[PDB]
Amino acid sequence: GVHRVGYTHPSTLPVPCAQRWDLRLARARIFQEYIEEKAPGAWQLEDERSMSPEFKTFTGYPMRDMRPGYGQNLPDYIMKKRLPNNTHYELFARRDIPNEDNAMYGKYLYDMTVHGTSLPSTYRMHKDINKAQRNDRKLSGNRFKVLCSSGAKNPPSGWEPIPDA
Amino acid sequence: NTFLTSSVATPPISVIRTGPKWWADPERMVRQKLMYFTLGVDQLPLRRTAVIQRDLQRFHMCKPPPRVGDSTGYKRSRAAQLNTWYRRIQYQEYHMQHLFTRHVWGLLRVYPGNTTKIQGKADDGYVGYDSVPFHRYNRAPLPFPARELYERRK
Amino acid sequence: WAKPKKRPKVGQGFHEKAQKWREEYLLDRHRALADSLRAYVEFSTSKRVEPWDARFKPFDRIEKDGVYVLMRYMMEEKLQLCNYHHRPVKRLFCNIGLMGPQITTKARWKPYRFATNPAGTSKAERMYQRDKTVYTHGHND
Amino acid sequence: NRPEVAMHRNTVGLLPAHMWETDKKTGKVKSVKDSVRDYQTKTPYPKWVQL
Amino acid sequence: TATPERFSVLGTTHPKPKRTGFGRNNKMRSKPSDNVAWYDKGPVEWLPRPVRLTYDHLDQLQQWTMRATLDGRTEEFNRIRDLHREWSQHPLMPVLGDVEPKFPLNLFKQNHRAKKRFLVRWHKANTPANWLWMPRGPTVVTPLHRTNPTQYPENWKQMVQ
Amino acid sequence: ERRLRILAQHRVGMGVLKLDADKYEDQADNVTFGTTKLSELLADARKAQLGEEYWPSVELKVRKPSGQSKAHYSLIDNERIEKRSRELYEKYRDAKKRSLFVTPMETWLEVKGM
Amino acid sequence: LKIAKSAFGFYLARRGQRKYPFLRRPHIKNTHSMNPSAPYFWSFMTAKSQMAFLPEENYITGDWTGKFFVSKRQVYTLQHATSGAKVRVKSFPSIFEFNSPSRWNIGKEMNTLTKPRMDLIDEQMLTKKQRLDYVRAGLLPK
Amino acid sequence: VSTGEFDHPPFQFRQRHTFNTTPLHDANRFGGRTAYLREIGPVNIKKQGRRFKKDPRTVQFNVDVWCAQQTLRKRWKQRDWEVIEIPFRLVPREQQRVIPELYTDIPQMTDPARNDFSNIRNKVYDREELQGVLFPAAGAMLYPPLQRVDKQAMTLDKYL
Amino acid sequence: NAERFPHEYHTPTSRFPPTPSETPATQDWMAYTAKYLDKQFTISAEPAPVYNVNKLWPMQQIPGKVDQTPFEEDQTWLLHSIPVQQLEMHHHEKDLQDLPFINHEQFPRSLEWNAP
RNA sequence: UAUUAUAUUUAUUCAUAUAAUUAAUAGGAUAAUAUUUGUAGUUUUUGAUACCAUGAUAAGGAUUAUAAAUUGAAAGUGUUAAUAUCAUAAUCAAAAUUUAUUAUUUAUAUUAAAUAUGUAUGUGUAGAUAAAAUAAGAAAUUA
Ligand SMILES: [Mg+2]
Ligand SMILES: [Mg+2]
Repeated sequence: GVHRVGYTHPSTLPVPCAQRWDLRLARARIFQEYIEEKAPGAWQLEDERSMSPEFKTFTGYPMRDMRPGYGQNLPDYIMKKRLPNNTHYELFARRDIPNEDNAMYGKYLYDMTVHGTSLPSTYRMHKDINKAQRNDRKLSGNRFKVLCSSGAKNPPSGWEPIPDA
Repeated sequence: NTFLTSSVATPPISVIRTGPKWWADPERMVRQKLMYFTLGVDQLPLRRTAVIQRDLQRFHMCKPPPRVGDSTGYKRSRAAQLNTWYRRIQYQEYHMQHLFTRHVWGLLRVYPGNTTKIQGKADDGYVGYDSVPFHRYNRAPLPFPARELYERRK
Repeated sequence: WAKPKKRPKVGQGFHEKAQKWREEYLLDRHRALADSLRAYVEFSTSKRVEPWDARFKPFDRIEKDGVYVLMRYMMEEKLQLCNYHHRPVKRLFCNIGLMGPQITTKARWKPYRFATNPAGTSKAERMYQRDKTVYTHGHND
Repeated sequence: NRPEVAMHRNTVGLLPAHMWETDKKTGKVKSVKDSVRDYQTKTPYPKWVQL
Repeated sequence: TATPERFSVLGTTHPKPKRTGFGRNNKMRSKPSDNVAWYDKGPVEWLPRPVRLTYDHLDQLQQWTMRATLDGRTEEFNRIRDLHREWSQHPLMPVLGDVEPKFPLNLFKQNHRAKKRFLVRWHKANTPANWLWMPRGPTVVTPLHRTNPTQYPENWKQMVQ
Repeated sequence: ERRLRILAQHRVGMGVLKLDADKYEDQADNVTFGTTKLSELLADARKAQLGEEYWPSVELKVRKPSGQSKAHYSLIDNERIEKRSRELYEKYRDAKKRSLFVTPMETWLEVKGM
Repeated sequence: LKIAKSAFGFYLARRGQRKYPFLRRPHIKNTHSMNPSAPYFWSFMTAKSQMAFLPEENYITGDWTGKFFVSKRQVYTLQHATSGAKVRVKSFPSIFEFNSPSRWNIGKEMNTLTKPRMDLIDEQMLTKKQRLDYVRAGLLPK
Repeated sequence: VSTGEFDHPPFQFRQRHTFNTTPLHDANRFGGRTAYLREIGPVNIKKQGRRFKKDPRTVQFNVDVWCAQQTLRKRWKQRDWEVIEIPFRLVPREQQRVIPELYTDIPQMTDPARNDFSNIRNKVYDREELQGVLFPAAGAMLYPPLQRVDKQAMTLDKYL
Repeated sequence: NAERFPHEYHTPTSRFPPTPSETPATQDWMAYTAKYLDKQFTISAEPAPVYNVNKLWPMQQIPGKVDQTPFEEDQTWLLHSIPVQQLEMHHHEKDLQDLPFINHEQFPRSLEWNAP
């Protein structure tokens, strides 16, 4: 039925008694509770699937609310929502990275403490060793590529590269 | 009748081959029987069918009896003859069901599914509100609103 | 997994062609929009065929009895105000309450596309004779 | 109004017929007049906005 | 704005062709098909369209049957009795060598349409008016059933001595 | 106790009041928080000792009137209604000389035209 | 991929015609974004509420030198028409300009004013094979 | 222990109207609600459709909302009563206790000592026995008192 | 003019099904009868318990707010303006574990683990 | 020849990718005292790149059978380890269909939250094709 919800103030009753709505406002002050003013009275729908022992999927709690339009957009959804801080997302952010040991310590630090020195990555070492091997037979299939070119283009006052044949 | 739309007809033998799943599903067979009984007519073919099929179901997990080879082929032909008998006993039933159902629908002022005959009322198939604007098999144009088989009072 | 072939270059003067084509596709779309709004509103405003399927009850009954009596004397004005559009018609029948639970349960209504025909529609072919130049989603006459 | 609820409440008064050009025989919109040149409004921004 | 007289590049493009046909890959013609009913053979169209008898219909049936009994209308009961008597007779045991034809192997591959197309076209040709293994006619002696209206219980007053 | 139960709803079970304090990152702060909510909830429940006005109401499911009561609905204003229905019968007898079908709206029902 | 239309042609596999979960396809290609509806005009591919504010992209947020094109989720405003300033949008091949201003655009996003897939096709961006396949589908004349 | 359908059928090859089979979004399922889910016709995949209408999870969610409505609806048609909030004094002896809120304790028996074991939750009171309490202002009783059957009286069923 | 178009301006606090405007005598048959049908009817309303009657229950509502009760009639549900789920669907807690198939788990605790 | 059956049922309009810089360590309240608050030495190298640059896991039924028992296989399907000697092409949104390798909703009621598909009614209708003996229900033409 379409009716006006109504409230009888206890001073007006022929016995004073504590009205359930009044109690509800108490409960809302204590655990601070948003009272949705536009909540339609007609829409009480339990989630049948999870709340009835008749379905194999029965958790005892209302897993989803059955409201078709409801979306991450709405201020109401935003107000009760778990922020991503310190969830698994953070755990992924930190522990899943390309070389897993760089999660535990600075490579240079480790290398310098354990070995006497910084060590190149395995890949780099491969390219290094290969250059040494193939520079020993053929020469001049090569190129000279640096980060900063000035050191080669104007070399120091000394520096007379040994002629090759 | 709630199911009104154009439909696809299946040959009787494939309908019967569904066995327990549809043709002999107990639930369905019982309300056929109800229709006949209510009209005050014995349901013999239904009972023959139910007998045959009941037994089909009972032995449905067994292997067939061992075959000895014969030049005669009398065994093979006798098995076949029995089989087509049973097939025909059931054709007769399948026919009865479609028959009486259409007739009863004629008495109840029911409109059949699209393109369906009801002997006294719609001789050519009855149609209204098809996806296609003409009668499918006549190739004649359909009137709006849907054609009425029965006089108005209820 | 083969190495992807390189895509050929774009075209010469195709940037102009694409600009012009989209430009006047949009200009055209303005009139297509204007016209389809005109159509949509013309449809909302104009009358429709009766939404209920007369082949079932309580509608089959002779037009001088039952539901038709209920309509001629109590509901007529309202049924005409809403132009027999099937949604408000069905709602009015719910609110008249003198039928009550039946509207959805026992009564049958015509399917969507048939119920949308203009009042006066004689042959079924009409569904297909409405204008296709206009973007109303079948809400146009 | 969209078709879901109030569609039958649409009025012919909503159409801006003066904005377009119609064909007499069909009853259809052939062309649209230009909107911008002659367009006068006292409210480019809402009334309460002073920049 | 101001819809132009000419459209340079708009209608310029090649028009999409109308489809020539229907169904799968738009290549199917409009012709008579196996699914087509025949209304010229017997009371049931053939092949029969699907039919769903509901408990709803059974209740309407009961009420019709009752209302008919109380108005002393014996006629539709008699048409129904007739129909039933005609088509419910016991079908005769087939002669050896008589079987329904199967579809020949080594004609099409096993997943081919032809298979079903054969079955349908066979059962379409044997209409229940062509079933000769069920004995219907005036010639038929019917031991299980009553012959005419005069033998049914609502005639009982004439059966009295 | 009744007031305590109604105030903390699903936070009571098997006659044990249970508050789960999650608000702050550190457990210390949650015992502070939890303890506070507890005393604040006790403070409000304890109002039932100030007088009856604070004793929470009982919710009874009270049936609609019975069949027996509803039977009298058809006798409400019996005299007036019979006396009136004779006049209405006159109105009907007269109206039925003019027109084939007499609606209640020509007799006792009012429908405002404009 | 078969043909590389961008860099990603090298990195990505098609995986045949593969199914993705509902409304998550890796690449957002809105072919439908201009899809005419008179009755749904204000609800389709627009803001779910008319009380929402216009997006970020209708505003100059910081100290700018200038932009090349404005974003396509920008909504067309009476000033877009009236001011007579360049309004560009990034479409393909290059850029679409709103040159001929109309009030009929107002209140919709430029997503909706720019046809993503044109009925116009360049024959010069097509291989002879691809042109054949476009003639089969009855698009290109030949 | 309902026999009704609570699950939307899985998408497959197109179902057609047959003996033993009906279309998926046929008007006879879910009380004709399937209207909301239906894309009519030979749908041209490339150009047309509404994606949510073929999606299993979305579709099933919608159906579940509809089922929930059905149950809610029938549970409310099942009520003949209102909840009235009556002060502790004036209430019958059985409610003078403490009554744990719903799902808080074990489902509770009204009066084990008086041989009544039933949910206090679902006990319903007659508007006529609470008359003095609910309408004190009225003077003369508004509802006439219930008439009750003598179970010691010799009546037709006692064979006299 | 916004109130003239009921389905057009939906703020994102608004909820379905919409509530119809109230009507004066509607709350029970006696009141209705008194006001509309038979106007000399002596009992203007059916006896009103002096204590509060909670018509939506168990749901508490704000007093003084015009409201609706869950519908008993199937038609009332079916023909109202309640929408169907259309986009992807969201849950304020469960969104953090993405989909049902990506079921994100920070720690491998037993699903039956019980907080002390 | 004994250790036992393919000729049944249901299907077939199948499309989707973009806006260049990968090179190292560094600790803080409730500690017996470090401004180490603020830790400052350009520049000699060249492959995984848009590019030749070996390895490795897929799919694909054809005769070890019933009892206390699984109807999925190794012969290799982009991403992985010794051949270098053209080039920064990589998603953080809102984007451009030609690609063999894909089960879509078909007529009582039909767009509310991330933006979400306007198109093909045509006698269930060519050719050609797909799937299954496993909690289901099918039975007789081996090498
Ligand atoms: Mg390999
Ligand atoms: Mg980068």
